[PDB]
Amino acid sequence: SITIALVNRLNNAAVTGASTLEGNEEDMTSRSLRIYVDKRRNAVRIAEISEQR
Amino acid sequence: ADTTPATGLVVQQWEDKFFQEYLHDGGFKALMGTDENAVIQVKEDLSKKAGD
Repeated sequence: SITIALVNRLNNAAVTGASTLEGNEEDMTSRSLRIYVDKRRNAVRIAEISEQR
Repeated sequence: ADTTPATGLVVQQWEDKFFQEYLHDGGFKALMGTDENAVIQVKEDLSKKAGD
């Protein structure tokens, strides 16, 4: 498996005026998607007499 | 007092050839041929071509 990542946009309201920004930050959000790989096979078997016919 | 070998030291040999049970072929192999006068006709055309 392999994991891909996405970073969500920031949608917080701006801290306007002289209001303090420390501590009042925004929690950035991330998402992950795990993709699994698997083995797919297919075979055909032919008899000798069938090949001759 | 002739210094005979030990009971378990007497060597036995196994032949590497084997016998085969006799099976009668009926003389059919001697009658096989490609000529027009053969009792049993042999057709080997399918050996090089395809078909049943």
